[PDB]
Amino acid sequence: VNLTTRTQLPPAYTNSFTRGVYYPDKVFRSSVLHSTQDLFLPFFSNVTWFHAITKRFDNPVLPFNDGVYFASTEKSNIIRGWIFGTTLDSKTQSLLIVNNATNVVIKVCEFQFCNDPFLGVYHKNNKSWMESEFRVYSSANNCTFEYVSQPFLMNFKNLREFVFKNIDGYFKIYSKHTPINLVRDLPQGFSALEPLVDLPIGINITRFQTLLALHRSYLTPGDSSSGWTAGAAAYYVGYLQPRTFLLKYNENGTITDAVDCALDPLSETKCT
Amino acid sequence: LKSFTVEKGIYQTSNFRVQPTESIVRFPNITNLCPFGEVFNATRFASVYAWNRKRISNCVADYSVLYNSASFSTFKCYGVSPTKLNDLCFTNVYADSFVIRGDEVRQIAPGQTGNIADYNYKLPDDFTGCVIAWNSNNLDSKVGGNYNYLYRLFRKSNLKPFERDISTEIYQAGSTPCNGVKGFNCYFPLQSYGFQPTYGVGYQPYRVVVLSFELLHAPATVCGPKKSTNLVKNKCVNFNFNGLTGTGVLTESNKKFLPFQQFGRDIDDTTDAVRDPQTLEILDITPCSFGGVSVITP
Amino acid sequence: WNRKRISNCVADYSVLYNSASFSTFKCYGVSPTKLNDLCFTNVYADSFV
Amino acid sequence: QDVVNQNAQALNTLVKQLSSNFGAISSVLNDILARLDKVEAEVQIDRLIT
Ligand SMILES: *[C@@H]1O[C@H](CO)[C@@H](O)[C@H](O)[C@H]1NC(C)=O
Ligand SMILES: *[C@@H]1O[C@H](CO)[C@@H](O)[C@H](O)[C@H]1NC(C)=O
Ligand SMILES: *[C@@H]1O[C@H](CO)[C@@H](O)[C@H](O)[C@H]1NC(C)=O
Ligand SMILES: *[C@@H]1O[C@H](CO)[C@@H](O)[C@H](O)[C@H]1NC(C)=O
Repeated sequence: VNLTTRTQLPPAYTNSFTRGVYYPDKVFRSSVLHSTQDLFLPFFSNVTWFHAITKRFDNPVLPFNDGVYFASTEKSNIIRGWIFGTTLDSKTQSLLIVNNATNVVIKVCEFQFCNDPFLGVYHKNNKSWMESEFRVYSSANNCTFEYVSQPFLMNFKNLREFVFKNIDGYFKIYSKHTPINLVRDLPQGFSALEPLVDLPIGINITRFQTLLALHRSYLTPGDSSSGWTAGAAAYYVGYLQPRTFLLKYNENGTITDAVDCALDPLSETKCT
Repeated sequence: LKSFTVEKGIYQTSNFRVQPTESIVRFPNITNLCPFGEVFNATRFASVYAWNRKRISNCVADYSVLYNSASFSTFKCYGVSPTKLNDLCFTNVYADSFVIRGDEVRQIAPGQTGNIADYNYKLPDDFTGCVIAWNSNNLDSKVGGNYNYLYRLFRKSNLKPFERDISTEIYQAGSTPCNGVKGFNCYFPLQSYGFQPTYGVGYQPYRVVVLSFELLHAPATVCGPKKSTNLVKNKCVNFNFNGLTGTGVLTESNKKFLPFQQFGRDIDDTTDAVRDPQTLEILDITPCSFGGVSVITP
Repeated sequence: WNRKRISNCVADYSVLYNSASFSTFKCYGVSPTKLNDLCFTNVYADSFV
Repeated sequence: QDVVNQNAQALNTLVKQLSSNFGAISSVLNDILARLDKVEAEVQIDRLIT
């Protein structure tokens, strides 16, 4: 489906306020100041922001340096999964991550990822609100992984965070959930990000592409190309760089402060 | 003092140190059996420029089957002595198998030179694994010469460790690329081996397998047949939690770990804890009686 | 076959590696690029048809 | 106050110097003993001692 009827605008940018500290190891430390080198989020950066609420459906092919801090000032679980490849045309394996309502699909397949994996159906007109459409691809070949997980039932409050380890064998994701509120649109503060999974996909990974719901009901007239509803959400994406950090752990064992020895001479003085 | 007479005073001499009573073992549980038959008894092996890789996790390892099967000479190890492989649990196992000629076996070493090292297979310098090869003529060499075994000869630059290149395109040695006409001044980077069973030992097909390990830091995934032991407390003993050996006293904790945390490390980065990888309880790990002795005399 | 001694000189093949009339420049071991970047000893050239 | 501070600083230097390869394979004595044949282990221990 060639879903058109969406406008062209330059990307959104905003600033990164120290929102990104991934506990780098399992060591239960506490009440210490463990200095440690680690690729991280360079504090304070005019980083981009694909701003997708005409109808503003911005979802271009985004490349992969090394990990993405992925915030969702949103309301209703639209952003779902992503692809992760270098050509994406079934000529190579690609990573695929899908997040349905029930299970996750991390299919490493030679798959021709064509069009958008949109969740249109949304039978709220028939009092059901069940969305289903699979244009995530066309074919699935030589897929060496798939993980049906525990089956679950699926203001602005879903600021996600997803450091993705380019180093294969262990695609760990550092994350937090946050009940965000007011329309600060990117809050200031400081929060932790424990590592999560570990996947020996072993592939050359290169380009993710967000997978999302579209709202299709009576109030959505017209052919597929334009017959949908947008729904308000916004997301921020950041890349990482190799830095050296100083962390400050409380008595409760929680990371509570950090210092980037690479921002100012004052900082560096502290860091020594 | 090296004398037979001592003056009034107090002189320090040696040190005292209780000794531990016993050792314990505390592992997660049990696995199954490693597929070494599948890796060492394949019908045919891959060619070097397309060497293969297999993952090993979640199985009980062994060595006596390798010693039980056909003579596997050239069994050399880096960062391990082969015998103690069975007495150590390792996570991250991978096995890469392929076939070459009998000569370029000398080239499989961390840090080397040659067509294979540069264009077909590179080992990391800090490679902490073990290489195993053997001649195979009753299997790979056929009277007409086996040509199914190929390799790469040409490339702009050398490979980085653990990389493979399956791309096939005419190399242009000189300038003015011929652009796919495959004329002279242009090379097909791949060639093939002739394996007539008449060349001699310097040209026999050798089957090679390399087992690569990764330092034990992340929770382990392969082990050996050592049994866990019951747990005892409040005695200077020899503990081994999941390959983490030590000797001292353990105590039940007051601490609070996040589900991804496991030990006590202190300012000097030394352990006082384990979460029991059977009961998942935090124990604080601490050395026992230390001291040096003084004697008073008139 | 004549075997000409070549010595006390520099072995510039600048008008050699780039000449068109070459058909069989079969060099073994020494890449024809670093012909200038590697040295040799007393040279002895077999000249003949 | 200065006297107390100076002394402690020097002691901390000695404590932290324990964790340093000193041109070997490991910092843990037990780990050097492990995954290594006696001969090689001995020369690696020798490095740490010096
Ligand atoms: C940041 O602001 C600069 C200055 O206006 C602008 O040119 C740039 O596009 C923004 N983002 C980047 C990529 O640095
Ligand atoms: C992958 O699938 C293609 C298409 O069926 C097939 O030709 C190829 O042999 C497969 N490769 C492997 C390794 O299974
Ligand atoms: C990953 O993909 C890029 C783009 O095709 C390529 O240049 C690079 O060599 C690939 N990585 C490896 C290890 O080959
Ligand atoms: C740490 O835990 C204690 C005990 O539960 C609690 O009283 C305290 O609020 C927590 N946070 C800090 C910063 O002490």
